[PDB]
Amino acid sequence: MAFPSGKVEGCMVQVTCGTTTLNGLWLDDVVYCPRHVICTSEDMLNPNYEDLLIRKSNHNFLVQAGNVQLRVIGHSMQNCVLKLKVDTANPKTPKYKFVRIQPGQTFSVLACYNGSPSGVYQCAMRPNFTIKGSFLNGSCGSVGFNIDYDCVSFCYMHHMELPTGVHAGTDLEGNFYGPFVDRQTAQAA
Ligand SMILES: *C(=N)[C@H](C[C@@H]1CCNC1=O)NC(=O)[C@@H]1[C@@H]2[C@H](CN1C(=O)[C@@H](NC(=O)C(F)(F)F)C(C)(C)C)C2(C)C
Repeated sequence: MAFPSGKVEGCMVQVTCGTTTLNGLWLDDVVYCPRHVICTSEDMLNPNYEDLLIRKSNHNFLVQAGNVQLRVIGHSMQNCVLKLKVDTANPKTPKYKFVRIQPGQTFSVLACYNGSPSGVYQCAMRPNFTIKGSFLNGSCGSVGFNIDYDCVSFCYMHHMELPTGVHAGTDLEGNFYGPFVDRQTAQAA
């Protein structure tokens, strides 16, 4: 069974940088999203993330909660996630924590597109650190979570699809599960 998704739906936003749009997670006054949002299509082949981060300013990021634009007032990189500091705290922020899960453990995924929740399903982390998800274009930044009474444990942010059709991603501190890298290059499970 998947967990009810209401607590997470209220945290989902759309993040756009240039022509690249994906999803972000808005907790308190920070938006978390995959750092490859800052890449053009070309950049994704061999990204120098340090240098791409330099050339972006706060106003190059468009963050929208539904129809409301949120002002980005700071940005930083933590491993493979970007943290955007916004001028508005999310009033729907649940009690939450960030946890890193192990193979064999299950969690719920809230698949989102353009910041809009689309569906909920249960996944299990496989021994090679991949998951058999259902993700299309624009699904990056969708999150995985468990619920402990009233507390949402976020454990997964979505980044990529592998050639065999399984999926890989990070925890919410930006560290990949498994030996994967956020580069459009020869990678296999
Ligand atoms: C995020 N919105 C998408 C989610 C993908 C699209 C198809 N299904 C998914 O889960 N992520 C990406 O587009 C990432 C992103 C560049 C390319 N990429 C990939 O997932 C590609 N895969 C790989 O390069 C591979 F095989 F190495 F894993 C793609 C061929 C587009 C499926 C970056 C930065 C990795």
